[PDB]
Amino acid sequence: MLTDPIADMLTRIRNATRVYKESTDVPASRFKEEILRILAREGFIKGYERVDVDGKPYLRVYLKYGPRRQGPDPRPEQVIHHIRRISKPGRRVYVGVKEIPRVRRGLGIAILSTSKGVLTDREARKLGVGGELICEVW
Amino acid sequence: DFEEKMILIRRTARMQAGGRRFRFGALVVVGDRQGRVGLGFGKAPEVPLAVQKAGYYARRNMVEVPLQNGTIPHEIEVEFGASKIVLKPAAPGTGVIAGAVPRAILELAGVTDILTKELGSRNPINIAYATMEALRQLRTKADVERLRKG
Amino acid sequence: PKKVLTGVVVSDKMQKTVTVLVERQFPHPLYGKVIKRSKKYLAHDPEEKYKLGDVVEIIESRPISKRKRFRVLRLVESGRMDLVEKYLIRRQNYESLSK
Amino acid sequence: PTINQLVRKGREKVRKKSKVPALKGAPFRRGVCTVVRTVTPKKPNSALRKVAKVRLTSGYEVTAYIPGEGHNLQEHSVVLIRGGRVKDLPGVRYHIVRGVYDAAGVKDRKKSRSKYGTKKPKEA
Amino acid sequence: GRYIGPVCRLCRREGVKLYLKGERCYSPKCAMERRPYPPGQHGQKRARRPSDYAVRLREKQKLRRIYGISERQFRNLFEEASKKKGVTGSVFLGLLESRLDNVVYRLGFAVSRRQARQLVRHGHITVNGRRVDLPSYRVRPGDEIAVAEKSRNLELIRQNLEAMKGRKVGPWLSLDVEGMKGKFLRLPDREDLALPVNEQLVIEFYSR
RNA sequence: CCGAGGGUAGGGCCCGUGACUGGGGCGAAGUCGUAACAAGGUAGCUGUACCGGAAGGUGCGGCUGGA
RNA sequence: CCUGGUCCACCCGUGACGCUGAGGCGCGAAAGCGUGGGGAGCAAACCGGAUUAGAUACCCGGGUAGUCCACGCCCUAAACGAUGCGCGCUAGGUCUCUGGGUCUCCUGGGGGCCGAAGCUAACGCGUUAAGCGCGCCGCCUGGGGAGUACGGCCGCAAGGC
RNA sequence: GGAGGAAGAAGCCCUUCGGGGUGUAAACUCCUGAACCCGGGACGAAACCCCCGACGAGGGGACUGACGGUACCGGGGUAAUAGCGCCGGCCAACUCCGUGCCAGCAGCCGCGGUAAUACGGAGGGCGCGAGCGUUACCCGGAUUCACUGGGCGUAAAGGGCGUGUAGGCGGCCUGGGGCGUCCCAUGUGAAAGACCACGGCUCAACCGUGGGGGAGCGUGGGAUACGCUCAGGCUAGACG
RNA sequence: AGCUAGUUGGUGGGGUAAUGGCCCACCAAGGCGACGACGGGUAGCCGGUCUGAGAGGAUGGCCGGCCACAGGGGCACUGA
Ligand SMILES: [Mg+2]
Ligand SMILES: [Mg+2]
Ligand SMILES: [Mg+2]
Ligand SMILES: [Mg+2]
Ligand SMILES: [Mg+2]
Ligand SMILES: [Mg+2]
Ligand SMILES: [Mg+2]
Ligand SMILES: [Mg+2]
Ligand SMILES: [Mg+2]
Ligand SMILES: [Mg+2]
Ligand SMILES: [Mg+2]
Ligand SMILES: [Mg+2]
Ligand SMILES: [Mg+2]
Ligand SMILES: [Mg+2]
Ligand SMILES: [Mg+2]
Ligand SMILES: [Mg+2]
Ligand SMILES: [Mg+2]
Ligand SMILES: [Mg+2]
Ligand SMILES: [Mg+2]
Ligand SMILES: [Mg+2]
Ligand SMILES: [Mg+2]
Ligand SMILES: [Mg+2]
Ligand SMILES: [Mg+2]
Ligand SMILES: [Mg+2]
Ligand SMILES: [Mg+2]
Ligand SMILES: [Mg+2]
Ligand SMILES: [Mg+2]
Ligand SMILES: [Mg+2]
Ligand SMILES: [Mg+2]
Ligand SMILES: [Mg+2]
Ligand SMILES: [Mg+2]
Ligand SMILES: [Mg+2]
Ligand SMILES: [Mg+2]
Ligand SMILES: [Mg+2]
Ligand SMILES: [Mg+2]
Ligand SMILES: [Mg+2]
Ligand SMILES: [Mg+2]
Ligand SMILES: [Mg+2]
Ligand SMILES: [Mg+2]
Ligand SMILES: [Mg+2]
Ligand SMILES: [Mg+2]
Ligand SMILES: [Zn+2]
Repeated sequence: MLTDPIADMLTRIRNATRVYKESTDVPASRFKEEILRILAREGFIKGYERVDVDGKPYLRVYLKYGPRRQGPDPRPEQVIHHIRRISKPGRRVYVGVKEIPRVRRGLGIAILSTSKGVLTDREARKLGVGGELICEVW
Repeated sequence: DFEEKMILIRRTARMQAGGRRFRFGALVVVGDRQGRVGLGFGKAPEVPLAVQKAGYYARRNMVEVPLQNGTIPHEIEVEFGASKIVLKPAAPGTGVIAGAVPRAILELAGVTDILTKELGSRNPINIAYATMEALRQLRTKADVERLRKG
Repeated sequence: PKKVLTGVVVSDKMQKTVTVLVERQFPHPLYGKVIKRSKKYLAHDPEEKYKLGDVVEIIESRPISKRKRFRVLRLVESGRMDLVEKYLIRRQNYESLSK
Repeated sequence: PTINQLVRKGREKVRKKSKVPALKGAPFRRGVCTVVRTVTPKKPNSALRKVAKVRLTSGYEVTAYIPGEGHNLQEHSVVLIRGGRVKDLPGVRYHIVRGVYDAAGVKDRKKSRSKYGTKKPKEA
Repeated sequence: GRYIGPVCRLCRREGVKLYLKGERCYSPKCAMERRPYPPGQHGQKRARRPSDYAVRLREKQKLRRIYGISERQFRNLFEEASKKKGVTGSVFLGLLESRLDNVVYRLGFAVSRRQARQLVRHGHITVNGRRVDLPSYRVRPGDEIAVAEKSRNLELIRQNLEAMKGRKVGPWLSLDVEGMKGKFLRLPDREDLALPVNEQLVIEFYSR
């Protein structure tokens, strides 16, 4: 019955990439989209589009991996190395603007809901706000 | 030719009717000090020989440590089986704080300012192995957004 | 500011007085997660106007009797016995905790 | 344990046992010798260790170790007690401080003497 | 404090040489020039490869032993820097150098450091007017470290001020050799200092 | 009137101690057997029951961590 | 005869009515206990016969509770997958049980074996996860002392928690 | 105490009887003068009080020091206390002799049974210094109570199995509230300590001045993504 | 692991600088507890202090703020 759909989505992705799949349809949702948007607007994906599997609306989300490789295990590197939910359904995590994390020393991002749209670390810190830390991606 | 410092050497042994035969082990690091290092493990019927083989594989397998100010790009954690290692970058003028294993490996790799913590299994061997894969997985703002092209 | 609180009347069996059950929330000092916790306040009701099951606002009033330092401010919503049912059950479950 | 579980049960603080009830969190304790005997080592050792049961001030009583070589401790000798065990004589868990009360220092000893309470001798 | 006893003996041990002596350590007889081996019955023996500790220690020890300072103060000083902002490497020395008994060595006024001290101590030295006898006294930027009027007339301040005439001196100092009185221009920069010691290692020995 | 406490009486908890008694821990090289580890020389372990100087045995069902 | 769960098909009805679950309650192998039946075979105990240094055993001939039924207790276990339950996601190969279809094929539930990726200290796991995640419950914190002691609750007891 | 001082005294310790070591250390030589001797000697003390003005605003005058003849300044001036810990490994420092599971060491692993760097003395060495060691206790290392930051197939660890009470957790969209949550302003958060700068005592310790911060909590305003709550709709969970 | 008789509330009084079951009469039968009541153990509390990368853990001596006490215990008097 999916306790937390978001943490699901993230995992849907996390599992996809692990074997380098084209796209993956996580059931649709305005908030998921909002999140997804920032994966594309920030470039962890080609992007996403609305779809349907019998009146039932998922989201086609096209991954994005690195260049093939020399040596053994020629499998490419990944754009999304590590994605994991922060605030959880059983331990909501909130932060003032000063507390906001600095993911992977500037190299990564920390998506996070707020009273004025789903920002990110830089995005909120600059916008001058805080809110529910949603997850960390890099 | 690079630096080549010797981490640890041990005498192991096996059994056989009459007594116990032997063997020695050599875990060795290597690095000019420009961002290049290689770990190599060498087993052989004698101390010196083993230490030799050390450097040989050492040079064989080496890695591009993307320095910066003499420290490191980002903070990372890696588990190698039961042994886990934390590498966190420090400001110029701090020191290379670590155990003999991770420090040795870290010196010849260049670094001068790095914070390190040795969690999990502290098996010398395995810590080494761990330290490498850490570096191996180091990124710079460059090769970062180099993957977020499109 | 004379503190105020909002809670249900969970007992109306006193002369001119009601037990108002009152809930509050907060983040846990080390394990984060918001946690629920409540108290009970004994509330002056000089017109016995307030009946059982009513959600109400209370206010930090002058000491009326021992154990009794709050007056019933004003009604918030009549008919809410569903919350009362939660109280009374929690209480009834106690019988099954002794020897 | 789920977060919730910690909000309920919560983690339990360790707390350790005082390896030495020398009493009121005391540096040392004074006492008198009830017995002065000579016990024998454990697992793979062998010898005759000089030990004394002491009647402490705290109505107590414990077997204590006598450091060094030779001594002067009899059935009524006073003494001060230090407290470290002896991985060898099950029983003894305190040491006698040499050079206080009826406890002579170590005779003719010249090396480390803080331990063993011998005065610094003149060279002449 | 300040050790006191056999010195061309750590001049030994440390390997690297030092001039806790001044003149004679220039002789072809520093005992160092003669016995390039550390003291004691052994010295001349197949020396075992030091432990990573052994190194870090020896280094710091070496350095410490140079300014002939107490492990306490050396430590207090180390921390003094550690606390202060910036690269502790340099700063530990910046203050190591501000010591009046060191400034009155480097500013030539004396031959050995262990003589400079005794000088400052006996008050023979001075500062911006008022005399001083505080070896530890940390010299800041812009300070007149003269000699004492009573002390200009000393054979030894003389023979020390002797060869000093014209002899070039630190790029963070100055020496009006005529009027026997130098100034402290600034806080050194790593390079300005030349000493046989990897500052890092010390930093590391106090992170043990 | 209440009231420090004192007295009488009966309960509750905790500490110390007690002929004697139960097992338990440790102790370089004691007496008795051989139970287990190799098919351990009757596969082992197991809950329960009964029995025996002791390990243990046997019954009943069970597990393979046995064949 | 009475009755539980469960799978499939049709997309019909309700409209989130869900997941979990401290305590509570119910069930819970064998042995064991109570009252009353029953009793062929088997068989703790027990008796012999052998073996043996001895043989309170193994093997042999006997043999009583018990093993069976009714009602009531007892509540343990290598109560084992030594793997809590629910949901989503992450290659397939093979044979097997049982449903449904314009049935050399396809799909749904279930029981197995080899195995991607991944996990793993290793052995091994692997869409029946020990992978990747979320929820909620239970549990561990060096060995022996000891599942002992005390207290408590339960039980006829044995004993259990 | 500082500078010089042997291819390097004697004594003592090793020794492959050539030698090696303490060691520039000592002696010795000059210069410096802790101490002590003589002199001079405070800040801390300007008010209360008096005169004029008005007993006021303002002006002037005078008394008072426990420490104390102490600090501090000047002159003379003697080479003038060193001790403790360790040197098997962690962990730095090694050789002789004595000893012989004895005497003893001991935080752990362990050492001692006739050639002991592990006991005991010695020589030497490492370490610190008016201290060095020891015992006791607190935190650390211990990521070994694990929020940060751990685990349960066999290492300790899944409840013998269900049912379900409280509780924890909650699918898709729309709207209202704005409780959590987020931002701004304001009050508060004493001083001392702490941290950053600057000066006072010859430095420092101490000590003065200034600045900058502090979660929390009260108050006023604002935001509405996620959580909550009320209201409306849906069918992918669940039920029939 | 259950607690409670001034116990919870009420009316009227007494009392105080003033609220109040603080106290006294009469009335009703309530009040509290697994969010841990009651009971036992231990402890003065804080600004701070020690330690720690930090989150924490330990701690409350000197100094400052508050409380408590003055051989053990009770009492009231004078009085802002
Ligand atoms: Mg692991
Ligand atoms: Mg022995
Ligand atoms: Mg009485
Ligand atoms: Mg057997
Ligand atoms: Mg056997
Ligand atoms: Mg057998
Ligand atoms: Mg049996
Ligand atoms: Mg039998
Ligand atoms: Mg409908
Ligand atoms: Mg259930
Ligand atoms: Mg049963
Ligand atoms: Mg049965
Ligand atoms: Mg029966
Ligand atoms: Mg038979
Ligand atoms: Mg028969
Ligand atoms: Mg089974
Ligand atoms: Mg369960
Ligand atoms: Mg199947
Ligand atoms: Mg398989
Ligand atoms: Mg499959
Ligand atoms: Mg124990
Ligand atoms: Mg047990
Ligand atoms: Mg039992
Ligand atoms: Mg009992
Ligand atoms: Mg060593
Ligand atoms: Mg000793
Ligand atoms: Mg010795
Ligand atoms: Mg450490
Ligand atoms: Mg901790
Ligand atoms: Mg955790
Ligand atoms: Mg663990
Ligand atoms: Mg186990
Ligand atoms: Mg199970
Ligand atoms: Mg179990
Ligand atoms: Mg529920
Ligand atoms: Mg709000
Ligand atoms: Mg303050
Ligand atoms: Mg009362
Ligand atoms: Mg007390
Ligand atoms: Mg820590
Ligand atoms: Mg009194
Ligand atoms: Zn020299």
